[PDB]
Amino acid sequence: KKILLPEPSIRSVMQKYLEDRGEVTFEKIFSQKLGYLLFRDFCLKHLEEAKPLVEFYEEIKKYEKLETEEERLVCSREIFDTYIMKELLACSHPFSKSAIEHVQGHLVKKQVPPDLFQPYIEEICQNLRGDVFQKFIESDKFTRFCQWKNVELNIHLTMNDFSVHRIIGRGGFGEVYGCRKADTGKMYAMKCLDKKRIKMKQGETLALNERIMLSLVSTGDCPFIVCMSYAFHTPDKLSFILDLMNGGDLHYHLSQHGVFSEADMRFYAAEIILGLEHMHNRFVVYRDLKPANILLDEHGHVRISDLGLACDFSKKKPHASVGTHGYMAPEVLQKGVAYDSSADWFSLGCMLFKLLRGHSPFRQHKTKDKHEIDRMTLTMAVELPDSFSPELRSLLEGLLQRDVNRRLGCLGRGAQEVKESPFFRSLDWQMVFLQKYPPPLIPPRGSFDEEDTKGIKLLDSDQELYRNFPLTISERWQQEVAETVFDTINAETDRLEARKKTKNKQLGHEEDYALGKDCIMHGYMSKMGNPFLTQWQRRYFYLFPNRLEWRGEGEAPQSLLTMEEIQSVEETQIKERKCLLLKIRGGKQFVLQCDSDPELVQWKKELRDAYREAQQLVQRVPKMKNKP
Amino acid sequence: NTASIAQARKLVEQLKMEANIDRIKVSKAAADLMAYCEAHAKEDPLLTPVPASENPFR
Amino acid sequence: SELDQLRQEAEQLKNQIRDARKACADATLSQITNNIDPVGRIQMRTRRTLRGHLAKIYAMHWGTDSRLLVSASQDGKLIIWDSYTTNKVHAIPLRSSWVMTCAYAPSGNYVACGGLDNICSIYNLKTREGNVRVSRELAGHTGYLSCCRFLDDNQIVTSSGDTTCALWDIETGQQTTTFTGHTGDVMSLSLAPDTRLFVSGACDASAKLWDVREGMCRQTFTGHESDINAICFFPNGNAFATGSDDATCRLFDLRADQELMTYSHDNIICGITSVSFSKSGRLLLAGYDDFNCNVWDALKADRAGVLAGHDNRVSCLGVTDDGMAVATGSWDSFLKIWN
Ligand SMILES: COc1cccc(OC)c1CNC(=O)c1cc([C@@H]2NC(=O)NC(C)=C2C(=O)Nc2ccc3[nH]ncc3c2)ccc1F
Repeated sequence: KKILLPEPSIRSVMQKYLEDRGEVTFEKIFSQKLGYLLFRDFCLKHLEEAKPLVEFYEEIKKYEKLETEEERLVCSREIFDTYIMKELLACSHPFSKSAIEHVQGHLVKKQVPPDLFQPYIEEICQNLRGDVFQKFIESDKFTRFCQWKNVELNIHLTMNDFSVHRIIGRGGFGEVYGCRKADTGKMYAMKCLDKKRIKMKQGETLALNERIMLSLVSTGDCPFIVCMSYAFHTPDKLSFILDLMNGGDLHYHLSQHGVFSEADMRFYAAEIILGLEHMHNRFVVYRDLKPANILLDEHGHVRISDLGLACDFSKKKPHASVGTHGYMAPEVLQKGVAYDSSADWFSLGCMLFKLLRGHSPFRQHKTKDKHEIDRMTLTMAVELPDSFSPELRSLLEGLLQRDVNRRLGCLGRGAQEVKESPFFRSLDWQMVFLQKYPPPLIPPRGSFDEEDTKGIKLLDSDQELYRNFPLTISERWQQEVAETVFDTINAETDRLEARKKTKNKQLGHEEDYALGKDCIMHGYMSKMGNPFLTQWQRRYFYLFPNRLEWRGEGEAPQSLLTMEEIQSVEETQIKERKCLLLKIRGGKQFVLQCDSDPELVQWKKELRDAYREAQQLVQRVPKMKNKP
Repeated sequence: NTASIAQARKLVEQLKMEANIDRIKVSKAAADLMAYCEAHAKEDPLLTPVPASENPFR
Repeated sequence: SELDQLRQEAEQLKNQIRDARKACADATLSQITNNIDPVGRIQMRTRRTLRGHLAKIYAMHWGTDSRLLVSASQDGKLIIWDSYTTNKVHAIPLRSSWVMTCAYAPSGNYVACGGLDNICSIYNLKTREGNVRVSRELAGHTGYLSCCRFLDDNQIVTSSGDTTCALWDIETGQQTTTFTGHTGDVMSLSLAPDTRLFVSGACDASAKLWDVREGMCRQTFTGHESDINAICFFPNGNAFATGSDDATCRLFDLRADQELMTYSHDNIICGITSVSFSKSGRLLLAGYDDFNCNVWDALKADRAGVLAGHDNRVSCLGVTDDGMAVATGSWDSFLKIWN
């Protein structure tokens, strides 16, 4: 119960699985976290031509992250002297005149912005895209890539993959627990929705939607949204694996601490804006923005969580009234009336109002009167206490201005407009992004439950709506792995292999069976052997164009099928385990179970391909065909 | 191909080489075959089986 | 029209040839051999069984020492057996899986094989270092390699699905002569004993006599109603035997330029895959697609024996230069040695 890489034989199947899909390009592999990790270990260590470029790529990357102008003058000088000037002095600069002239001219003009060396980035890439990329694919490092991908593409999760701890949240449809993914150690929240409790209140779309919204905003590694790394289910429950925030929500803390000062509110609004930006940039509106959907982490920084009621406007834009009551904008509440980014900006207003003065600006005197709060928000701006400074005042009237085309954010530059308010004149927005500001509130350290309400049924027509819920966010998993077990699993697996090569220059068997012939694809599968018994035996298989050979450990192959014999190749279930079912001419049957979904997919594909070609070929060769 | 004038001519010239060879009577050809077989039947293990003694597969 | 003129001239020339042949038909082989004694029955029984190929067998050839033989399989290998011991001397993984023919050279130094790769590949058996490598890849054919036979260790002859046969210079891999004239895939070839002529059998139902050195076709025999799959010279170079999908073998005399005999029976319907004469010529053995090999009396036409121990097609057979034995190879993964 730790990660276990497959042996390198896995390269035969994976390299073809990927190639069919178009994934063996510099663009696609380099932009993967573990992909970049491996390709650079290869360049730096196992090739003296590429090392310079990658070392150069990394220095420039480090340069982008420098916070101060002081720091960038010092560094830009270092880089230019080391990767540019010196290379020209010894005639080994494979770059544009244009690229040198970009930098040269900036530097003597003492100009140093973070995107200074951007034009080298494209050109370093072009210099790696070609020969180095093909030589990488030759290497054992691409083998290692295939091994890690086999695992990625073979993830199936169950509550057992997690060590579940205590409740940290709850709503209509279920609970959130904190937890630890056993695999890697990494800590997470696990949301768990009861499918029965869903069916009843009749919101399957809503569960489905949260997943689809998460999946749009979860790449990018955004510190201000609570994002998804995985999603799976059981007969009974849905599961979201989300970012862990165990400092509670704002609703709680507001009631704990009281209303917030402006300087303390300034902090919450910054961080929240940046999350809104992110979502809006991915063409997503949240709609239900409110203190209770702002979770605080362990130090005080906040995030927007719970994308249930969020919505995509990349094509059709929403018209319908959704959200809580003194945070819904006008254009929201007018059914028929369309909207987008607009409403969040409004809500932000009401939300920020509520943190200062204790209740929604449209919830007059403890009233619990929906249609009242509705109708006043529709056609009345609000006397904002004399105590609000002009700047906050300006901000709120900018945000809450009823007409969408005279409102802050929704004048065609988005979050940028809001960042430019006088209210945030004192803030540096990169330091907000970097979470360098001190949060007001540090959450202090550590019978809501559900009575069994309904005797309801869960049919095959129910579980079909959640057919497409399960998913993994690749960038999340790779990142998770990169920073936990990637190095130790890599070296352990290096030893495991280097030892088995030593044991084969002893035990005899070396000269590789697949090589030199017309072998199409090899790898492990299992078959039944004993007909009367039916247990699975693992063997190493070899697909040739006119036959399928296998062998046990030690001796070379003593059995096979011919492509000629095979009539059909289809999926089948055995012990709730997806297998391949080969039907053979005699009326016989042959069953194959593979060790990972990519292998099932590829073996099915190449088997089908092989036998169709073999049969179309053989029926035009008189000495080979069947005769009547 | 058969539309080819060169092919038709090649073919004709071939049937010429085949039409103008020396032939012998079948009566004749048949005898020389029969003759050969007799001349060599005592040399031919499948025709008259030889005992375990000389035959390598026993 | 001159194209029309040449079409008649070829039609009248076939007639000229038809009449010239009938004019020699003064008697039959069956008349001429009427009073010579029968053969008895041929007690032939499995001696050895060569166990190893993991799939269908397509072809085999005896070495001249009457002891070793190469065989070619769906399993992608040549196997060189010592038939005395049943010991494999060499097992050879081919580079293409689609092998279809093979041949032991007379010196015992080389074998060849080939198939859907359209290549004749020469393997060398003992190199200086002493192990088995591809010494040449004879390329040029535009269709499958159907058969091939060495003249010696430096020239070889091949037949193909491209309808041609060819002569090669192994040292240089050049296609020195090219034998055209067939109009269907060529299936089989047989060398005369002098090696100055050879015969081919084709899917056009015609067999042809060729002169190696002068590169031309001297004679065309016909009468089969279907693909000729196999061909073999009578031991004195003066006639040959053919096998076909029509369920008959035939004997054609070279000097009489025509058919002398049909070997067939009403209760044999499957086609023939392979043919060989016994040493003296008296016995014509044929491998059949009903799992048996038949022994015919070449001179009389009576069916004289059966070799029956294969559960699939007999794809190939062969007699040794010392007349002592018959190999039969089969779609059932096995060779058997009979006498
Ligand atoms: C999930 O389906 C939708 C979809 C749309 C609206 C909607 O509200 C009625 C719902 C129902 N939501 C819930 O049932 C639900 C709601 C909550 C909490 N209630 C709430 O209003 N907001 C929030 C933020 C809840 C919550 O606590 N969520 C949460 C998420 C990720 C986390 N990481 N670390 C802690 C943590 C906590 C917890 C669990 C839940 F299952």
